[PDB]
Amino acid sequence: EQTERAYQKQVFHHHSVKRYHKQIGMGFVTPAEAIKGTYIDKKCPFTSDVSIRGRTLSGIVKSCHMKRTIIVRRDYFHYVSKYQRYEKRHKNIAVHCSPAFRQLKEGDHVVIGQCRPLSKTVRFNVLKFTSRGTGDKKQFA
Amino acid sequence: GRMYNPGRGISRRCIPYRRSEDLYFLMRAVSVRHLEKNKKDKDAKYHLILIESKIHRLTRYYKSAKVLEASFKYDA
Amino acid sequence: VRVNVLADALKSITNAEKQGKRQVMIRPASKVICEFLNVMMKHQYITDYTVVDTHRSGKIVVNLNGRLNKCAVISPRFNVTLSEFDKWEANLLPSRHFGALVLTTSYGILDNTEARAKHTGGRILGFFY
Amino acid sequence: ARGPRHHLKRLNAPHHWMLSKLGGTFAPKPSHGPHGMKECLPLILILRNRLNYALNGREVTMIVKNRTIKIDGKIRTDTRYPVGFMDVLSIPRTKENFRLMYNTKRRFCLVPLTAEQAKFKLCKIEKRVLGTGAIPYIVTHDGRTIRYPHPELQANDTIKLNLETGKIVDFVKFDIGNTAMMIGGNGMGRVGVIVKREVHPGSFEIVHIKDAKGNTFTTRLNNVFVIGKGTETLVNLPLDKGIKKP
Amino acid sequence: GITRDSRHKRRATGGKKNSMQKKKKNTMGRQPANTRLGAIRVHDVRCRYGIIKRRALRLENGNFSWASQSITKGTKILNVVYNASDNDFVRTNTLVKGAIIEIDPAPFLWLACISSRPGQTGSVEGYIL
Amino acid sequence: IGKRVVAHTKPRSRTSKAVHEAYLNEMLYPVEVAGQRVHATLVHKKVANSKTVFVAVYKNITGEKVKFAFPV
RNA sequence: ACCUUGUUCAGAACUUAAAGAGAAAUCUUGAGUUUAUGGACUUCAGGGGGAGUAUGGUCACAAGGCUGAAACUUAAAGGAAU
RNA sequence: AUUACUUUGAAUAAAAUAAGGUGUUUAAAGCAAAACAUUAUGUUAAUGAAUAUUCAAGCAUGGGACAAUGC
RNA sequence: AUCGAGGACUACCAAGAUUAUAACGGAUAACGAGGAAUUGGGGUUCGACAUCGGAGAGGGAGCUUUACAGAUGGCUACCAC
Repeated sequence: EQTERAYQKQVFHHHSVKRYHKQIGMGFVTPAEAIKGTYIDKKCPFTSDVSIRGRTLSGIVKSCHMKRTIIVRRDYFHYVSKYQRYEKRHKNIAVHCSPAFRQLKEGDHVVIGQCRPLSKTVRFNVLKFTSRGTGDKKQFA
Repeated sequence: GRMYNPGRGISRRCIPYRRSEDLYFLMRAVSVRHLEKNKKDKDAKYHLILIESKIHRLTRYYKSAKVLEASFKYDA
Repeated sequence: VRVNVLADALKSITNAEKQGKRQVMIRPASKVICEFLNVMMKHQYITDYTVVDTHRSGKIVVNLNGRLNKCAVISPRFNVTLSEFDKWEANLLPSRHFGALVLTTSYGILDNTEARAKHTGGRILGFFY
Repeated sequence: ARGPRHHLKRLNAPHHWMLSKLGGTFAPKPSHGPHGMKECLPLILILRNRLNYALNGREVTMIVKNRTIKIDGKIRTDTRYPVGFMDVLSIPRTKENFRLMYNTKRRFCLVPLTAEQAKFKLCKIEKRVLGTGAIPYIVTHDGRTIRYPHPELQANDTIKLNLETGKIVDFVKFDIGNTAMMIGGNGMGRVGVIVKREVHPGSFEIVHIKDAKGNTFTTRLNNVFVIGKGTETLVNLPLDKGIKKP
Repeated sequence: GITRDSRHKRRATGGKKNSMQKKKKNTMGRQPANTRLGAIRVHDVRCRYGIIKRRALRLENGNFSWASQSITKGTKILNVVYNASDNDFVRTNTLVKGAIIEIDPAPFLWLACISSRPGQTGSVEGYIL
Repeated sequence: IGKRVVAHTKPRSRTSKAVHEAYLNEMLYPVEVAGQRVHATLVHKKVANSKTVFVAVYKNITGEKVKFAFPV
């Protein structure tokens, strides 16, 4: 929890120190691991001061090799007017994943939501995750 | 027709109108790999590739069906 | 392989009618093929049919009466908006009074004149003169 | 551009001013104030075209600077003052008290009023916030920050304002039994009755408004403007009575 | 001047960015003013929109606060003993947020960690561990 | 005869096809069904399926107006 | 078992057509079911030369193979049949 | 359980396109004006096209046949 | 540091990020859109230029003033006139 040069403390820290956890908006239940958990994260949507604004997307988790941050691949179809046919496409989105989802792994469908720019590319935040099958390499966050 | 050759055989078992491992057997691949002594046999060196391409298709399916363990891989 | 069962059945029916045969046989019978015939039966283009069950998606026997000219499937079922109808009618049908399109909409498998009445679009299955 | 703009090209002007495309190169940019750029009619356009008192801008500055216009209770001397919604306009010299309401043709209309009914004007609350020192206040659609309000004056109600006094006379809540005038898009300038408001947590609040003739048309909550209570109008509606003919 | 736009960085794919326009004042940066330990000296920088930033160049005193006893008292800072980011800040005794500074508890009669932005607000304010 | 429910679209044993197949076999013990044919025909601008359980070598429980007969 | 006959499955083929297709020769176990044009997929062609040439890349010990233009030139070059 | 598909909207700069009206001597044009009060008065608070759209996305909603993604 | 998020910058730690659904690079006689020409349908070509958005003032760079300029019918230096 405290394995760094500076003291790791929550953005909203108070005595009774307490554990602070707000809840995000349109019907996303806060996970249990973020209530009793002792992790510290200033970018977690539940236990920090990052909102969840308009845009909301979904995709398949592909890469879980960066610290508390994952890559979400969205597959869709693009329509070409001349041929009246579709074509497969994809766009990778780098999204933050708080330690509240310990069981998240590569290949699991995840619902993500917009927040303020947290990095050069990271602008979305993980909201909920549904697990899927195994592929011989269980790579967790 | 057949998977590889252009033959078209329609022989089939016929279940009546009344309701009242294969991957292992395909490892044939061992038997041909005989090839250690008949090094010049360019036929059996081709029918082995056909057998091995079949195995890579049954493994590719038994993994998706979650039957075989995810670490399976056929080798000598 | 048999990518489209509907294509195989319609091409079998068209060939029989050219030869003047009295009835035809369709080996793999689906619900979509059965429902496509009802559109042709409601217009009296075919007399009737008989789905014989064989425990293996059984066959169909179709009675024809000298009326069908050509029934053809359309390769991948294009999404047809209601504003795209008369563009499709002006291509696939001989005249404004004769032909009949077939669309698989959310309200079943309808023709053009009753999908227009029902005010819906959908993927296009085929047509028959 | 390195800063705020000052000119307005004729074709970039809002469509609901009906400016001739060959009239001239520029259009009168409305100065800032109570009403937005696209929600207001500049005072020059009210007199040159709607009332035809002044032929050109030479004779518009000769009027507004002559203390001959009283926008609301106060008197304005800005040639391009933003004259928006039902904020009353009065000319004591000619003894006429107009008012800028909408109508079904997506256009600002000058509804004539009498002297008595020109002393008041309806406002729509936009938001209510608690000031420092616990001094609550509300903001109307005119940008007015009214002082210590009624406790029940919530975000999306309608209040009655007095020009001479400045107090709040009567207030109308936002419910399913009220008459509303439209300030929006397709439904712009239509009177009706609120019957249903379906809520989507994400983006917008959608309100179904039933017309007098049984016509039902939906809209966004932003464009709704309550005009009365119990199928009653507090002001004289325009000539077409807020009715739309298909 | 120092710039803060992203037009000079590589893409997420590693591809170089091809410039289109010159530098602009919106993304203007400014030189750091490492507030060392010494006599009082601040400078008023005229930022954007006319607002004024107090740029503390050197400071000696700060209004430290004690959380337990609910008391805030002025004190003279002694020596910067720890910086979580750069150990070279300790050598030069540069005062930045989060720097652990030891102070004399002369008015405390009645170890510290800074919690203000001396280079922005213009003074040192902290608390007692 | 058995008593199984039909869900609203539960497993394949709780589908309409399986229930009617089970009811047909359980109500017909020990005589065997060995053929089924449906003769669609247009009547009054409507299609009227006429299911026929053939080779017999129900409406109340299931609802299918099925005629039972013997092979020709 | 070998031969004679009936059914049926698979393979290399053959004969007739007043029918289907096509420019025709001809094709029919398609080159048919195509302006009444859509079963799925892959490769290839765009007047004749220049030319499978020049340059770039790569493979080979080599001969050479594979990928592969342009400038310019010209009203034909060609297919089947009488 | 989502997506895709389809139907309604919401929202959506003008000019331009199609377009409604209007005798610039007609027409291109312009969004002006006039049948008329034979006109100060009233028609008149006159017309301003609903102006329709607009592809690829985005929001909501009615439907689940044809399709896609795992349990 | 900034008006402000942010590797925007600095210190420490990890090895990560994109790619056959075409990444990276090359060409443009490439400013983008509303739109224009021609069209049975499908389309092809064009758009510096009415209007909207971007960029520039011979070439870079650096700054002052003010609410907004990295201004150039403002200033400083170098390059070229």
